[PDB]
Amino acid sequence: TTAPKPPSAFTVEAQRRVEAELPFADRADFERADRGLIRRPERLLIRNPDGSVAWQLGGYDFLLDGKPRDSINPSLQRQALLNLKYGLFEVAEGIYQVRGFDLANITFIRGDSGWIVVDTLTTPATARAAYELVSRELGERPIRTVIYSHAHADHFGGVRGLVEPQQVASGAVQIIAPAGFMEAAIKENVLAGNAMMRRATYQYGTQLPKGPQGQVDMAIGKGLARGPLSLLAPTRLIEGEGEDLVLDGVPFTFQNTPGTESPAEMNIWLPRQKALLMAENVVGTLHNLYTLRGAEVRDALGWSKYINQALHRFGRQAEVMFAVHNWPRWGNAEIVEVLEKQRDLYGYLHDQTLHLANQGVTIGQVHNRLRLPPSLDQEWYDRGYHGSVSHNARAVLNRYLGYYDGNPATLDPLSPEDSAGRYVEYMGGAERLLEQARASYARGEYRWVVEVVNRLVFAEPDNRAARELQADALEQLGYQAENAGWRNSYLSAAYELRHGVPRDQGSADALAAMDTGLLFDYLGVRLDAGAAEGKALSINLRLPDIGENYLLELKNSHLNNLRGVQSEDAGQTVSIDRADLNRLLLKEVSAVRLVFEGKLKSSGNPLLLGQLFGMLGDFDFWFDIVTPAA
Amino acid sequence: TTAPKPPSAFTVEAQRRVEAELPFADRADFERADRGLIRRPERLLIRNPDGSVAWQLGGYDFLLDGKPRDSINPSLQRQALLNLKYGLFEVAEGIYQVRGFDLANITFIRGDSGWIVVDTLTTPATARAAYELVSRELGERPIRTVIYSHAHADHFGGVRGLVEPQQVASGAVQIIAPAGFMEAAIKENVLAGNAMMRRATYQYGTQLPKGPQGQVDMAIGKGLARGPLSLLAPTRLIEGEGEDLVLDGVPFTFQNTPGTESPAEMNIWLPRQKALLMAENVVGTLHNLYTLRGAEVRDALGWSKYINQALHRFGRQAEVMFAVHNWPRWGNAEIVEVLEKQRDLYGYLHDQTLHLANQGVTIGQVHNRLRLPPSLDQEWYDRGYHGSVSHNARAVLNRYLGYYDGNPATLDPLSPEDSAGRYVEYMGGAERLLEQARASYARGEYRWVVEVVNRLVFAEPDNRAARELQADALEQLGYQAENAGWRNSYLSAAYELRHGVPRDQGSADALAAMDTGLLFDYLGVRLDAGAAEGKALSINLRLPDIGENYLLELKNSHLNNLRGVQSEDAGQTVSIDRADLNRLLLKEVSAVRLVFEGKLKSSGNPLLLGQLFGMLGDFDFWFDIVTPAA
Ligand SMILES: [Zn+2]
Repeated sequence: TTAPKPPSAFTVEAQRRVEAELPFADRADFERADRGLIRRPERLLIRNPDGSVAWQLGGYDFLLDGKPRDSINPSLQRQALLNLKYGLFEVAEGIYQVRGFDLANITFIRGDSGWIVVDTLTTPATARAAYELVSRELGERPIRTVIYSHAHADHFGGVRGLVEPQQVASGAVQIIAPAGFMEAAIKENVLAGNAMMRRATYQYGTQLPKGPQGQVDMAIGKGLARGPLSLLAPTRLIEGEGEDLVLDGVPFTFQNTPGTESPAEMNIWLPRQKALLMAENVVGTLHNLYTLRGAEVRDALGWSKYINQALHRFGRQAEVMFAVHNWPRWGNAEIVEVLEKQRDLYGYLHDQTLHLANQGVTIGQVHNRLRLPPSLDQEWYDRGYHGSVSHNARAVLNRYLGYYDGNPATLDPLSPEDSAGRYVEYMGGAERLLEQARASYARGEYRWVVEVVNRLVFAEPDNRAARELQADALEQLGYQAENAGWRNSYLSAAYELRHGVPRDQGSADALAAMDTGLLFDYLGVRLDAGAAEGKALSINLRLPDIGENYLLELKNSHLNNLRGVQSEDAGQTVSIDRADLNRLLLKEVSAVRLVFEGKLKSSGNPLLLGQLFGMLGDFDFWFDIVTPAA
Repeated sequence: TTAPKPPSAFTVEAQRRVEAELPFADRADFERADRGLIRRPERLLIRNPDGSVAWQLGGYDFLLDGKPRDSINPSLQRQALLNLKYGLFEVAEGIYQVRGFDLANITFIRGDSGWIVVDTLTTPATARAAYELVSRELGERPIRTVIYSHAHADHFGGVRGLVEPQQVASGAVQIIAPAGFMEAAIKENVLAGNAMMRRATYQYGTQLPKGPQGQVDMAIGKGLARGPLSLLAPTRLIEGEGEDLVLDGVPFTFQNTPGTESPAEMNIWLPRQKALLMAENVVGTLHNLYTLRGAEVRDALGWSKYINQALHRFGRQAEVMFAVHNWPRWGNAEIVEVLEKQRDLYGYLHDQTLHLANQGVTIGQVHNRLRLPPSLDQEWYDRGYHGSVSHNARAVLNRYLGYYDGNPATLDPLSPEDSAGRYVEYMGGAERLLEQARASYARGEYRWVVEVVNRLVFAEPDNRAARELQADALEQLGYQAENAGWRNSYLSAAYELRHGVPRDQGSADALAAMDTGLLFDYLGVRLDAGAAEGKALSINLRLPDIGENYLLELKNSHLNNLRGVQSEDAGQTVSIDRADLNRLLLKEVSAVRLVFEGKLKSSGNPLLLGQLFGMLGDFDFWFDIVTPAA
């Protein structure tokens, strides 16, 4: 059947073990999550300018229940309720935080005559709503200082919700960020963008229903708010290892931690109330060293060090700690213990992975073998909600040693769809394979069943019996999975196997921020080698509104973009502004018109730039994952 | 049987396709390789001070034939037999190179009154041997400038063979290197060293005999010379993007290319002779973006543009090009097209991998589908000798998106040894799996056979029939394998599962160079969680011969070093020098003498440091790869 099955007896008993060993007599996190609530809006609906849904939490009503459901992991079910502790919160003399608007939090710190703000959610609407609440609840104050904690969309993404560019241009509003902020913001999210996003749909569960048979939590969040993406340039940068500043008469102490959530990130220390804002490093869960989305593997060793530096600099004198995702801690003894265990967590994760790896434990091997120590294992903020011990362990191994396990058997393997054919024949034809796979499904051997049947799934891309067996084999792992990404992934996969892929379905300031070089590297990725092959050309560009001068070269099916140098024996010369070249590529205007406006001047052959853009292709967003290409 | 089998009818057929499509007509590389020979010693051996072999070439006599052997790839033979053109070579007025004394080359540049040297090779023996040859061939001149091209052992490894610390300390000898050299030099082959080196045994073929049914070449050189490792610190660093300098009345122009072969690396331009030294960027082959030994993936994008910048600054005026591994090129028209294609090669790899990846292609597919264009595919320096299109392509995908293919079937798989049993049972189990694999082996489905039989190999670790068959299947791929690492690996694997794993079997300068932080991280890696756990301590180090102050902490089975800080309610304080803490760790001396000698000061409980070092474990070098743990 094409509909979610109930949990198996093995699945329920697995949920019993999670509740058995792992200690949840201690619900103190709830006690800390509520506490200091100012006022909780009873209905939450946030709306976009175009009219669509940005954010809504009535889809999660079913968790208010306070009753265990064995289609969800009871540890994840905790973290789900604790992220339903939404509303506006006291921390501080002068320190308040809005929460449950959006995946991230937003911090409001009262300057003697205005607001100082950390981070802007994910999209303008969520930021608007938060600012209107803060304004309505504790008096209307103008925002004067905006702090990007680090380069990630959920934190900078709703900046024009709060402020207009003219307010920054007048010098009446500050924007502060850790050095290298712009660099980090983009460069990731770009050249492998289509793949990451399409992969992400599994991780987040954009497909998913919002029920006990579906999405429940995003672990640092309920989920990601969904609208446009804003970004404004940092006026000030926190260079070096950190800086102590005064802004609207409030003392701040920034501490750079490059390499942790992000390549540019910093922790904030507020002295006259002894509050420590630990950024995305220290949060209510084990974080991703390697997001399943697709990313460069993050440095867990430097992550641990920078927590340890943060402990000795601040932890002693800090009596309240809080973060950009999730919810604060009070009493310095609790804070110190947390920071110690968080430091040692990522450290243990790094050191013991490499310890095992050095005894020849493979990238296949390790996740099954590496198990946490009781002291770390047995606190909540160390549970694999966002990150996971498993996939973080093989991320670390992958970072140091790459993908290749060591065995040459796995060195030049066939594509799984080409080897799928054989794997089926060998077994016993298609249907013998089925009933022993289905026998091992009755055993409770689920994470075997997924690996094996997946081979038949690729051999037989339309075999209903294979697809919907694999589906409820996967979806059962999704039920008992503690990790949110894992759950959402297993369920999004099953949903797609059963009901097919969606047949039926960027942001300006990101592209404006995007460096000319990087943009043209993305154009070179987009290039079609079929058109390419054999041809060769040389285009000069002049971009006067940024003042940068590029040289484009095409030989051997590859495009090459070179700043600020250009040969005069080239094929064509082009003169065009940056902001309108964006407009051209964003597909808001045509080129011919740009010519008649008097801002596209060309000498030499006029046709090369035309052909080149003809050689550029595009990528189908909805490509298959759990099946071969249809 | 347990001996190498001759090639199959499919292997020979494959070797004759290699003859067919590749342009073997043009053997120009041979007359370039021989070009400028001063004298070729008839009989080379190089010895160590201890008395062992450092380097020979009498093992490769079989390739001086010129007659095709289908147990080897004909393109690999070609590259092998080109790398046998050893001896001392002229390049231009005042530019000389020694090749075939080690994996690398060593360059000698005529100053008006002394030598200027680039690279010092694997070990002191080989370097000294080269300097003696240069002396008695063209006159004994003193070396007074040493240039490390980049941070890699095959280039800096034999520095002590040329110069003493005497001569550097006086200021009579210069050591020049690109900025970030040393740090680059170490951190990489450290924390995952044991793993990296044991894996390397396959890649290099340290076990392998040296025949047509064994090791043939190392692609960028015959193999690696094998003695001690020497390292002397850089006196001056090339900072920024580059620097133009004069040494002994000779003009140089250094161009930094950080992120290629190495995190710290530079191309050298000699304007008088008009020659271009391109370091490890442009060589006689496609270079690794990911060494199979195990490393973080190299940035191919930056590689391509730093080649393009070199082309435009030098290539126009360049008249002879040469490199640190292999052999030069003459005539600027050739140079330019080489640099064009080399640039466009790495750029095509990077771009079209991501093109395919953004179009939905997984890590398990890309290598099969990505195929080079004719212009690049057909030239010798673009052939996958050292690197390979296949494993480089997956490395790029792995860099941007990590190991996870996308399918949750592959998310939480079993360790192959745990799933091995079931793969056997339910193909029908051990012997009926065997004959159908044999049936596949009779077709020439070799790279299938290796994957499937390997499951049985892990299920049944001592099953001769499985391991011998797998060996024959593996080695026959190694016969056809154009890539040298691939050949050496496939063969090394086959040898190991045939004859078992060898039952019967560090550097000072490196360890003195190794940062105190990094060292203590490696200690933290070496920690045994078993002993550790539950325990907690706080050691407090003073290191006066370097003047650095460290705090060691142990909680939650994890060790945390921290410089420039130390708490005065710690557990135990210690004062000890670097140099003798090295001699302690290296096991040159015991701690007790080091006390009585008068260099070990201890305050507070003095037992903690002793206990901590007790908690430290160690790693067996010879672990199993192609079998499970015996
Ligand atoms: Zn976030």
